[PDB]
Amino acid sequence: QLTEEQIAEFKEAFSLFDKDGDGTITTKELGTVMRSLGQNPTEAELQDMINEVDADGNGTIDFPEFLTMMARKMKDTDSEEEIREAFRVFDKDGNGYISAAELRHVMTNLGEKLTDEEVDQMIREADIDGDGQVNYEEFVQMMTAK
Amino acid sequence: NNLVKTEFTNETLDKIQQTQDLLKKIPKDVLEIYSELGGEIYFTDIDLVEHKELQDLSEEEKNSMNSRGEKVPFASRFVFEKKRETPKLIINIKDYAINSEQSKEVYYEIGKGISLDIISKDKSLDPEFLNLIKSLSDDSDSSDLLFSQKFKEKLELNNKSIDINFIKENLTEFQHAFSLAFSYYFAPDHRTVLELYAPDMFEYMNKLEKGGFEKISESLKKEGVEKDRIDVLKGEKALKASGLVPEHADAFKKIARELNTYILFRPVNKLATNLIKSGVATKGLNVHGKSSDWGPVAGYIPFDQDLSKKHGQQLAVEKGNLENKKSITEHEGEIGKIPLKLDHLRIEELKENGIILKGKKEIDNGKKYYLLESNNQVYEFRISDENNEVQYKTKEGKITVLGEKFNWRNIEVMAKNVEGVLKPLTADYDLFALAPSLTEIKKQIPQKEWDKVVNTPNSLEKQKGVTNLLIKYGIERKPDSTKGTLSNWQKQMLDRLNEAVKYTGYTGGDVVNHGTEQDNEEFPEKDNEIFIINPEGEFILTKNWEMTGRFIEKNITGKDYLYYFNRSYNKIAPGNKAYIEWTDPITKAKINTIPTSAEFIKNLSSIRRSSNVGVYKDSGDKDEFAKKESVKKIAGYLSDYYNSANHIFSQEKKRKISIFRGIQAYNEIENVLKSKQIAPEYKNYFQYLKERITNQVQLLLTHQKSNIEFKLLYKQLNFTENETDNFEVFQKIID
Ligand SMILES: [Ca+2]
Ligand SMILES: [Ca+2]
Ligand SMILES: [Mg+2]
Repeated sequence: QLTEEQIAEFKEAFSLFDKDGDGTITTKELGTVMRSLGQNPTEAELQDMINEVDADGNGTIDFPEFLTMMARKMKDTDSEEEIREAFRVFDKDGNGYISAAELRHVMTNLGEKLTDEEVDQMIREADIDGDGQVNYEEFVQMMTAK
Repeated sequence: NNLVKTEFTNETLDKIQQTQDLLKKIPKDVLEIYSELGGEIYFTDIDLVEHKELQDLSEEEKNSMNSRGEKVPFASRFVFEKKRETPKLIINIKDYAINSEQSKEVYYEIGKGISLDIISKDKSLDPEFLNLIKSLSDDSDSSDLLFSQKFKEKLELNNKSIDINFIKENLTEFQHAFSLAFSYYFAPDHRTVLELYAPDMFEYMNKLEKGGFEKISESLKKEGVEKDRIDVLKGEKALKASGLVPEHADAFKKIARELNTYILFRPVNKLATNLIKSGVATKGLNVHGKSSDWGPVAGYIPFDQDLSKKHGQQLAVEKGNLENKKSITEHEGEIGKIPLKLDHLRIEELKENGIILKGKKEIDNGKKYYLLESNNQVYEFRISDENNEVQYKTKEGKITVLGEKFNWRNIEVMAKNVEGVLKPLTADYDLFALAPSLTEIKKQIPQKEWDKVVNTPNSLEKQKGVTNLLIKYGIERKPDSTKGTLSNWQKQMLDRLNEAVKYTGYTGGDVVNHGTEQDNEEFPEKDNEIFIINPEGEFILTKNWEMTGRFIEKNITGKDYLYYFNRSYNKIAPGNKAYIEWTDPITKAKINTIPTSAEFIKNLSSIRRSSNVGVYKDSGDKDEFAKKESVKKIAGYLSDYYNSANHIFSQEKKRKISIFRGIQAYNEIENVLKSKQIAPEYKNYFQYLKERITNQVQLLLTHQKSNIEFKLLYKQLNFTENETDNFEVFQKIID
């Protein structure tokens, strides 16, 4: 049972992406909603979803057919927190930023041996904006995005 | 801390290639002592006089005793040690000249000496017998009464053997010695003039170079930390406000070591510290009754709430009782009530502590009742003789707030099943937190998994694979039917915590019942004084909510121990609707981060349910839709910002394309911000939602080519109809 704070969001989820004006959205755009809300769900996984909870022909979704469909994926990926704490863990110094120094400095303690060459390879690939350090946002992506 | 500061690199090497010469001469450690005493050495240009940025009025010539010999013509000086607090040695050089006559450089040493010396050993620890005895090369030990180098105008007093009878008096005098000695043992030229004449001071400065200089350089290094430090109270001085029971804390001591993890406890009211040692079990989850600190029942969860702290609070007590009743109703056979039986010792304790007074006695239906007295004004108390049950009633001239009036009854208290026997209840050990070393969590993962993870090709998958492991086997907390909400290891620790205070002499069950207050997301509390027990066994009690924070950041967070904080900390805990505060790194780095798609959409959603006016209304005004359409556009640039493909580009590019993507978003915000009447609340937001973009791009910029300022770079752009060349432009703009 998604809280209300948890609902007002999914509201301005449809709301924003609706150039038709009912409170009903299509496939192409149901994706767009979640994606922006924060998920990369396979163009394959959207099919049976919209294919089961709405064989109503149309190929759309009233807020209900959504408010529900969502209070489904809102369970195991409840990692939003675990993940934000993994983050604070590596951020060994408090600068809100993870640096290869600390990446290595902890990858090691957990018994992992990393090459000064490889840590600078993770960080890099994990940094989206170039500063040369992963931030929570960059981190959150790195983690969840499969 | 860099010891030497060369002010003017004015001359060529010659100046430099002289200062260097000067230093390498002086003993590497002498410096490490100087830098340790927070000193700094100044080599400036021709500022001879009072011109040094640090040569003005602080602590100057008050009593003239300056060089080796005594002159004092300041103006004619090229070396000076700023006496008072930090040692600040300042020097300078003119043309090429220290070489030929070293009778000049010899002052950069005494001129130095005054530095360490007085806190070097002469009077470093105190006059240490080592230097106190060495200062006796006056004319006793050696047939060498030849010290006409340092003892002329101050020690022609060969007629007064020097020791604790005198040496104090003119310490400074005995400094000039440590100086001209140091100057001599080190002067570039005369090294033996010391070794020749004074036969000990040589073997002294000499021992100093042996390691004597590494000595103080280490009694100071260590002092370095413990001096300026986190004011706590390690040792039995805290274990006293710790409330814990010494045999227990001391018991816990074995665990923090074996497993190496910080153990933090909240305050266990003093009043039940002994009630514990005494075998009284502890309140767990099942009970929610209130404790109490006055009268006989003290430290127990009096079935009667008007007999606990909240004495008077009608509704608190009215609901207080309401809670024990259910405590039993729902968890029967395990929770209930049993008569209060103050044992032997306990009675003598509630006396020196002043909780109760034992006086007049009396005879009722054949039994001896001492009569326990307490200054309460509605309840009188008496304790049997046969057994020590306790009793109270309403004084013939008072009543019970809830509107009750009763005659002599036994004081019932709460108690739980333990080896099948309802034992009275009292304060338990509520852990504030558990910090196992990061390396211990490792020993929590099953080799086959952590194995099957690192043997991965994907470096970035490797990290994940790891983090999840670290998350799973170490950060994750599940809710339990018994122990509140906690981690599996947290649990195991919980058991070892108890079986620890059981193989000692506890016969009341467990003393640590639930998980760490860090999961008390519902009704989180804020205690000033927190008891910790490092992986070393030292006891510690913070004093502030901050100190605790500060501590944990220095010895836990900052160090290599895994820790996490009450998800409710900077937020607003529902249950008690309380707001705590705990420094969160992520947040401290928000002012500089373009928000995400969802963080935005989220924020909007917030205000929408706060005012009842959204960024855009469900109407026909084509100026509304203009807006809606427009936020959907912001929720793109921002979403475009954080793109994963961003890897297929080189670092520098990333910064750039991102900086643009940013400006992108920013702009369109500026846009709406200039639209129709968008509620003044979103007005602010969108504005702060700029501050960030701004700040963020500044970063991404001063990260590579930082001459341009966000303000500027923006002006130079053309966000009219054509975007194409706009970027092509922007590029050069940063080149
Ligand atoms: Ca960091
Ligand atoms: Ca970054
Ligand atoms: Mg408790």
